[PDB]
Amino acid sequence: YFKIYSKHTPINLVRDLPQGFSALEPLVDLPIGINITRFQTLLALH
Amino acid sequence: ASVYAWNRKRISNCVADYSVLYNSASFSTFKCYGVSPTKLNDLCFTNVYA
Repeated sequence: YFKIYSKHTPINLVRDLPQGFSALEPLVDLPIGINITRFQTLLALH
Repeated sequence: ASVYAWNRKRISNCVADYSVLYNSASFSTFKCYGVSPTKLNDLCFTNVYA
């Protein structure tokens, strides 16, 4: 079951992940049962 | 399904008369483990596969 979580915030550190506490709420759980071992992130353009 | 491939999918949100699965006569070719069929309509399930 594909479980998805998130958090969103403004930041100062342009390079990298900041120090200090954060924890993510669940966006969704999906019934989908997929054999997952690889992935890629995506952009879009006109 | 083939015995090395199965039909495993998530039944969710639903209701049924689960007692049909043992009380309907031609189903009388069965078993249960832990749980018992007469209790199933009062037992709150969660999600189901087969």
